[PDB]
Amino acid sequence: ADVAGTSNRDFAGREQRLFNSEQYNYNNSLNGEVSVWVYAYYSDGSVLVINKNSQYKVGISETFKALKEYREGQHNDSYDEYEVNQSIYYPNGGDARKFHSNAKPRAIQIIFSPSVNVRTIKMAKGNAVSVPDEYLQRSHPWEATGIKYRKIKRDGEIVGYSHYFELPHEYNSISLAVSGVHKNPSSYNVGSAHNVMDVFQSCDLALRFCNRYWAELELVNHYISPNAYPYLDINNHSYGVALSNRQ
Amino acid sequence: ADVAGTSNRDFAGREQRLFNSEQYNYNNSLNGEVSVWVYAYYSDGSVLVINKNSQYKVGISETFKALKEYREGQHNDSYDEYEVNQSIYYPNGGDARKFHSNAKPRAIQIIFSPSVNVRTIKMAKGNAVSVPDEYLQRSHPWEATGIKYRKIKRDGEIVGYSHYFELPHEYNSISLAVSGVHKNPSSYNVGSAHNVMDVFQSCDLALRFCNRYWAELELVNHYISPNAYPYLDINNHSYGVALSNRQ
Amino acid sequence: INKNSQYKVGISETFKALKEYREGQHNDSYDEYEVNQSIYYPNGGDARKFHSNAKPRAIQIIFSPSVNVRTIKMAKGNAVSVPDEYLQRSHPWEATGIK
Amino acid sequence: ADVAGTSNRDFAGREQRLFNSEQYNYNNSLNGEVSVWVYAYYSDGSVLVINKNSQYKVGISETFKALKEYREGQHNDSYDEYEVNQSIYYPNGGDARKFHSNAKPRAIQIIFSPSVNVRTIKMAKGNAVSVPDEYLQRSHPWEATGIKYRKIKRDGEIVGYSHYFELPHEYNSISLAVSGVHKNPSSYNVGSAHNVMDVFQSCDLALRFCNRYWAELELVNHYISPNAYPYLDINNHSYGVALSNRQ
Ligand SMILES: Nc1ncnc2c1ncn2[C@@H]1O[C@H](COP(=O)(O)OP(=O)(O)OP(=O)(O)O)[C@@H](O)[C@H]1O
Ligand SMILES: Nc1ncnc2c1ncn2[C@@H]1O[C@H](COP(=O)(O)OP(=O)(O)OP(=O)(O)O)[C@@H](O)[C@H]1O
Ligand SMILES: Nc1ncnc2c1ncn2[C@@H]1O[C@H](COP(=O)(O)OP(=O)(O)OP(=O)(O)O)[C@@H](O)[C@H]1O
Ligand SMILES: Nc1ccn([C@@H]2O[C@H](COP(=O)(O)OP(=O)(O)OP(=O)(O)O)[C@@H](O)[C@H]2O)c(=O)n1
Ligand SMILES: Nc1ccn([C@@H]2O[C@H](COP(=O)(O)OP(=O)(O)OP(=O)(O)O)[C@@H](O)[C@H]2O)c(=O)n1
Ligand SMILES: Nc1ccn([C@@H]2O[C@H](COP(=O)(O)OP(=O)(O)OP(=O)(O)O)[C@@H](O)[C@H]2O)c(=O)n1
Ligand SMILES: Nc1ccn([C@@H]2O[C@H](COP(=O)(O)OP(=O)(O)OP(=O)(O)O)[C@@H](O)[C@H]2O)c(=O)n1
Repeated sequence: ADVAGTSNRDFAGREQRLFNSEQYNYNNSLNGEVSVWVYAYYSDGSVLVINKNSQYKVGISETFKALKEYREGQHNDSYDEYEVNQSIYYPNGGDARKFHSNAKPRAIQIIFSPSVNVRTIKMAKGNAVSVPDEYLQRSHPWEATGIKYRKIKRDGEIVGYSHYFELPHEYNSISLAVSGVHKNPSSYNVGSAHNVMDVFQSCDLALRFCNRYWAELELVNHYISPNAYPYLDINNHSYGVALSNRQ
Repeated sequence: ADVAGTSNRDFAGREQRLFNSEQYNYNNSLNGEVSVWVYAYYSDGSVLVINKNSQYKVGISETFKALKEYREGQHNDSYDEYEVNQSIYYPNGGDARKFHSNAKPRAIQIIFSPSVNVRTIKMAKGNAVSVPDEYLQRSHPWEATGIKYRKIKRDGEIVGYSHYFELPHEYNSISLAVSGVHKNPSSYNVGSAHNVMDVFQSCDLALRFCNRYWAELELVNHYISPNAYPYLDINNHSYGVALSNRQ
Repeated sequence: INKNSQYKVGISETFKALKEYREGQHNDSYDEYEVNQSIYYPNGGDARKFHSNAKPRAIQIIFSPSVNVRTIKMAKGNAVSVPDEYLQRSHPWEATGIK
Repeated sequence: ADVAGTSNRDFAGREQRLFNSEQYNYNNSLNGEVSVWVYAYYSDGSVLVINKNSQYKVGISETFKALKEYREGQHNDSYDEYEVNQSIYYPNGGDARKFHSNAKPRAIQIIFSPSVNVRTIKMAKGNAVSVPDEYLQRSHPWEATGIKYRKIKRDGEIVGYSHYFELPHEYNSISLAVSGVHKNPSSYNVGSAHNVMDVFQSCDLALRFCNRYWAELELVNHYISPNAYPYLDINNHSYGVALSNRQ
């Protein structure tokens, strides 16, 4: 017969806090998801998002061509854009009718879920023919870029990790792959013989999503926010939901 | 104060040789790339290339449909070619307006980087419905075809490995997957528990490339040569760059 | 755009006229009408894009060395061709020669 | 320490009134704009507006063809409408598939800013081949129509001047030019030798605007009102902002 918010017998309050805490902790458990998003920003203000969600580890790999703006059900200068690709793969190799394709991304943001271990993040940012570092012979196949990731924070809680980089120059023509491993502070190796086949199955079970939104507003409103995803906008504003020990 | 090319004090010469040797050896190290290319040759003289570059191991897998010629931004007889597929998947199963689709590859060449171990190469050359050997029940899922690979050589150095096969007959309608493992003469298993999650990450981090060139000339000039890739042309001519102990 | 004349010379263009037009190619003409409506008044259009890549990213004005730079005048208006927010408070030009 | 709206020490009030008065008076000064709009009303309810804003004097001149409805990015019966023009320029001179083109304006409204001197307004309302009065040989090139202009009033202030005329008959096929001169109650002639080159420059510097709105509602809401322009609607309702000595 106690009054709300006045004693330790407010079970609605306690259960609300536990409900949120359990979600925070489940995601961070070995049973939980790790997620990555790649955002490609185009000059027309639209944004391509690619997302993958999987247990244990997760990544995305795209070609130069795949990262170019594609407007579903509209004209895309498809023939001229084939010629653009040829001239990007080798200088003067194409016969395009344009100096700069507005379909090329102007910037990339990579975001991981807070369940990633940031020291496991690896990126292969290749040239337009998918070579990590000038020539295959001298290429390490990735860079460990975790130190560059900024914490996306809401109410003091890390809700995600962001690496943002611009591609403002004519020569910024890239292929891109990124990968991170789910946190595991235990000494149980999820890829040790006991569980390695489950990790192989996780590669099959990973769910992917891709869509082009017309505006960052639409991305924030209809993609980030409804799904309780983390995001950092072009104005450096953080989005996400803090859950640990919170009502 | 020594004269160029006349003593052991030609440091420009020594460093040039070391620079090239280091690239050769880095590629062959466990830190290095292994690469595969699949070339599909069409009757119009164009060539589809698919390339993947990754640490540890690498492969490509394509469907029958995926290997058919696609001309970006041009007509492709898309409806008739759906009917072609139906008649290829089962005899008399389609209603195509042609006896032979000129979109079917006439030949395939598989090339691996010299950092592959040739004894690890495996190929699954399936029928048009993606069965390795007539029926699933009697199929081994691959053949180890390394003994068939020819050494692509420049100046006495192996710059790559090639398996070329023609598809000259109406019945040569294939699905195709190929895989090789990076050399590892050490007794350190890159997939042992210590490193297995890095191999899982390598699957995410692998970069892919695909493009159709109008001619083998254009492939040699604008794809093989600029990237210091190995190649064997239809005239049996070898392309590539020898690097070990060379200026 | 170039004009050559004796005594004095100038050029005057609308917002629409300065947008990229690709002769003999597709130009998203309908969507670009909607772009214009949304540029003339906020939320006034129904365009399928946030930013039209047809909008100029920069302008350079060049005069021949036979101009008197102290006579140069520019009317850089908004998208509805008003020099300075509202007609009632607009001087119809700025003397920009010092720049 | 006085209370708002209770003394001569309400400086916010005084400055608000001066701010508005200054805008009213600046526009009417020789440094200010004079503006003209031509509205062409089509049977589908859409309205073409042409506006020009310039110092000293201002006008608009359009051909018969230019005043016809054009729907950007939609079909316009362009070939048939060429034939319509031929049959309008000379009776039975075309081969059109229609008796009356719905692209012809049904009415015209000319509006000047209140900074015009109404006695300077001149109109050349020509026939479809751009002759003011039947034949060039007997044409005065304009009519001084200022006496016909109605004052558009808001709160007792003239906010603009309107001349409205319908074109309800099949034979109302017009070319149209209008011109007015900015008020100048001084004895300083803005076109006297001292300033004549500035008037020549004003011809270059005049800004033009044209757009077709789908409805008079849209014109009122999104063109007239946001820009503090004067307007008189088909219901004889006046729009505009009174500024002289007003808060
Ligand atoms: N890897 C992690 N994952 C999730 N939460 C963490 C992690 N590391 C620390 N935290 C918790 O998140 C909160 C924020 O810690 P953090 O160190 O990020 O804050 P800070 O020191 O103010 O900012 P910064 O470290 O970026 O300068 C702390 O309450 C901490 O306990
Ligand atoms: N697996 C390998 N990878 C890279 N280089 C190798 C490999 N095996 C041998 N080599 C080196 O490459 C060079 C060529 O050796 P190879 O045995 O291919 O020549 P060959 O005997 O003339 O030709 P083949 O063996 O094809 O008849 C030698 O100098 C050798 O040391
Ligand atoms: N040419 C003008 N430009 C701007 N304001 C004017 C002009 N002539 C008069 N006014 C002012 O505008 C207000 C309206 O004057 P106006 O003579 O138009 O009113 P009215 O006599 O009620 O109407 P009308 O003259 O149309 O019958 C007056 O306060 C007057 O001082
Ligand atoms: N560098 C070149 C050379 C030729 N063309 C020709 O011009 C036409 C333009 O078409 P395309 O580039 O395909 O643009 P759209 O057809 O407008 O767009 P989409 O194909 O995406 O519908 C093509 O058919 C092609 O034959 C071209 O666009 N660019
Ligand atoms: N076996 C058949 C049966 C019918 N058609 C019809 O003929 C048309 C030919 O078009 P398609 O095969 O699609 O070739 P294109 O339109 O020229 O090429 P693309 O679709 O690649 O632009 C099709 O619309 C289809 O309705 C056909 O091509 N083949
Ligand atoms: N905001 C909107 C609403 C509708 N549409 C419709 O989608 C089609 C796209 O055509 P358009 O914008 O005119 O582009 P293109 O036809 O490709 O280019 P152009 O007209 O310059 O040849 C139009 O017919 C129009 O009916 C559109 O583009 N944009
Ligand atoms: N008096 C005539 C004679 C012939 N045609 C023919 O019929 C077609 C109708 O097209 P048009 O009048 O141009 O109308 P749309 O093509 O529908 O509109 P737009 O051209 O503005 O897209 C034309 O190609 C023209 O050859 C016509 O319209 N009117």
